[PDB]
Amino acid sequence: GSHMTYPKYLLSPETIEALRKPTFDVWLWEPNEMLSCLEHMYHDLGLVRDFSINPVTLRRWLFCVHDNYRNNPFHNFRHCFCVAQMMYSMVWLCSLQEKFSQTDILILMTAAICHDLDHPGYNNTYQINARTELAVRYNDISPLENHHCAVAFQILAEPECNIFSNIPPDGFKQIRQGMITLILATDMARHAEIMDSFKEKMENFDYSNEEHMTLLKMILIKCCDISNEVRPMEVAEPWVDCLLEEYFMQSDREKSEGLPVAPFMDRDKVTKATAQIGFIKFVLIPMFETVTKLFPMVEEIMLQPLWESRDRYEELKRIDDAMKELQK
Ligand SMILES: Nc1nc2c(ncn2[C@@H]2O[C@@H]3COP(=O)(O)O[C@H]3[C@H]2O)c(=O)[nH]1
Ligand SMILES: [Mg+2]
Ligand SMILES: [Zn+2]
Repeated sequence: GSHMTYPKYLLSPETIEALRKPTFDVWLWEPNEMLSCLEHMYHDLGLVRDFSINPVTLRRWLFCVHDNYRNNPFHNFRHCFCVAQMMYSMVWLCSLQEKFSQTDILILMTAAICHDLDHPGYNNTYQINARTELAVRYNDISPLENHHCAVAFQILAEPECNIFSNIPPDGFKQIRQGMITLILATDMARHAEIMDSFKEKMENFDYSNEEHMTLLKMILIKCCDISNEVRPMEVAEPWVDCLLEEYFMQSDREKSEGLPVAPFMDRDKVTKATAQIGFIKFVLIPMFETVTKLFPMVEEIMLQPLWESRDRYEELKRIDDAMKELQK
């Protein structure tokens, strides 16, 4: 509702406001618009101010991150934007600036943005089983996540992209360690371990305990990474097809190459509805349930849409199953 028309990469006041909430429609925007959103987040969170980030370096860095995301069906730049935009939403929803230092917020946001850089479109189990150059490089230890992190810091070592160039060395070392911990924590193999450790701390949680706070930040980046189904159905739904497209590409390849296949990626065994019912019930709901014990406001904003998505997928499954009753 402005008196003239602006270029798309100039975010409207309504977009800037919408960006603060998990209802934001991530599909609406092209890459250069998404880049403008991410830029706005760094200014709006006070990170440009508190870390003396050169504003032009911020943009060059974002452009370079974008260029180093691959065009996978799921693990692409739009996914990175989702994860970061959910993290941003969490900052406001949970009032994280009351609990976390600016350095922690910087770690959270930058890790979120960087956490899937240069993803090859085939997961760690493929890397390991196929004995790829990556699996060999990283000795079968979270090869993809180690790689994402190493690319992150290769980008940040280019002077014209170094958004940390005005932070003193000790600050840099603190941010580097935090980002490594958080990006490595996104390896889903470690999900049960990290949830257990967190739940231990949750027996008597202490915001001034640095170990407690490291685990909270790992849980937060983990929430955001797998958060799609928290979004409105019409935003969330198209992601599932993207996920399955990547899964099926891998499992087709594994069958062909003579490698082991996960039943959860097998296009013979797997459907949209079956994929999501399990993940929502047994991974997402329980995770957000534990978060909701620190941040009660999470139940209404995030657990509700998950209960809704679960129920809807259970309905879809009934129809899918009937439809297969017709095809023998
Ligand atoms: N079934 C399902 N899995 C998801 C969804 N979102 C993300 N994931 C999984 O969670 C994993 C997070 O780590 P990965 O990036 O390796 O791969 C991701 C997917 O396998 C989802 O909506 N449904
Ligand atoms: Mg990942
Ligand atoms: Zn991811």
